[PDB]
Amino acid sequence: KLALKTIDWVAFGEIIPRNQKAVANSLKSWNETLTSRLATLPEKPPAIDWAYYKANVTKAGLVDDFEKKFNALKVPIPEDKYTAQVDAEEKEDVKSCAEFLIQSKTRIQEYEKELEKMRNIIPFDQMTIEDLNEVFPETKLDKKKYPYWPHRPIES
Amino acid sequence: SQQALVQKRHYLFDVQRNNIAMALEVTYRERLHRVYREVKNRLDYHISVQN
Amino acid sequence: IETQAGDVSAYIPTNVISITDGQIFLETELFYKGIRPAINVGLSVSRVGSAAQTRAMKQVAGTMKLELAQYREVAAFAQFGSDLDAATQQLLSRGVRLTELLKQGQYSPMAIEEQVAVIYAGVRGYLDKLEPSKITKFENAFLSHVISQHQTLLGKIRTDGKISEEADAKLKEIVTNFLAGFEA
Repeated sequence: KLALKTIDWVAFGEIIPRNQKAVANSLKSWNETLTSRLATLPEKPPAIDWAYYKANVTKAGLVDDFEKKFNALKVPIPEDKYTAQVDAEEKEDVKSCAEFLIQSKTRIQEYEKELEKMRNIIPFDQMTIEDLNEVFPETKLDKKKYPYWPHRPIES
Repeated sequence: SQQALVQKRHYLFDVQRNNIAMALEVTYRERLHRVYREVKNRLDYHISVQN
Repeated sequence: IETQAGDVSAYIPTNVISITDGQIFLETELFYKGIRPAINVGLSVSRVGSAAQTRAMKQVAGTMKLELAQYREVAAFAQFGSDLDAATQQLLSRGVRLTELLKQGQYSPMAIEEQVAVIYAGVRGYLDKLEPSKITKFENAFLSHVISQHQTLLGKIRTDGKISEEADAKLKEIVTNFLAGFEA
C-alpha cells in the first residue's frame, strides 16, 4: 500500500540550503538504501500449507490449532503520526515561499523600471551637468565637507 | 532563477513523504516475513523431532 | 588444481594444463594486494575466446583486454618512471581504473547485463580521471542506480543480445548523469 513519487534528484541538489546539506546527504543516502531495501524484498511468501504438515505432524490437535491461530492472525500496519506534520510544514514553507515570490516580483519590477529609465536616457549631447547628477547621484559633488571649489579633494 | 527555484519547492517534501511511506511499508512487510519465519520454525521443529 | 609455491612446472599442473584448453590463473600476490577474485591474469587464457561471450560483452570488452596488456607491459618497464608522457599516464590511469573495476566481493555474482553496463562505464570513458580509491563506491551506487530505475532497459540489453545504438547512447547519457550525481 505505497504511494510513490520519484523525482530526478537534480532539483533535490538545487533545492537545499547550506545549513542542512549534510542532513540532506544523510536523508538522500538513507532513502537510496531504503529504496534498495524495498527492492530486495518480494511482496509476500505463500501461505503455510496444512494438508502436507497435517499428514507429516501426527500430533493431534496441534496442526488444526496452528492452522486456526495462524490463518486467522492479523496484525495492523505500524502507524505514522508524522505525515500531518510533514504536510503542514510543507504548506508553511509554501506560504513563506509565496511571500518570497511576491517580494521577488516587486524587486524585478523595480529592476525593469530602472532599466526602462536607463535605456531612455538623454544621449549625452543634450546632457547638462545637473541632469547628469539627477540621472545618478554617484558623481554629485556633495558640497558638504568640501564646500569650496572644486568640491572634491585635489589629489583625486 | 530564484523564481525557478521557488517553483520547484514541492520535491524535497515529497522525498520526505515517500521516504516515510516506504519505511512503514517495509516495516509491515517485515512483520509479515517475521511471523512467517516463527511459525515455519515451529512446524519444522515438530517435523524434525518426529523424524 | 593447486600448485605448491606457484610451481606451474610440476608434473600434475603440466599434465592438466596440457589436457585442458581454458585455464584461469590465480597468482596469490594480487590476493594480498587487493583485487578479489585474485586472477593474476596474463597467464590465464580461454582458447574459445569471443565465441563464448554475449554480443554486448564482445562489443565492449576486447579493447579492455588489449588495454590491460598495454598497461601491464608499460607498468612493468616503467616501474621507476622510465618515460611519462601523456600516453603513459593515460595507460596507467585506464589500467588502474579497470583493475579496480575487476574487484568483486565473495559470493555476489551479477548478471551479464550489469557487467556490460559497468564495463561500459569503465572502458568507454567517464571514469579515467576519478580518484582510483573511489571506484568501489562508484560500483555500489551505480548498481543501485541501474537496479533502481533501469530494469526494463537491462531487459532490453539481455534479451536483444547486442547493445543497440539507442541503448549505447542511453548508457552514455545515464553514465554521464551518474557522473554528475557522483560528483554531487
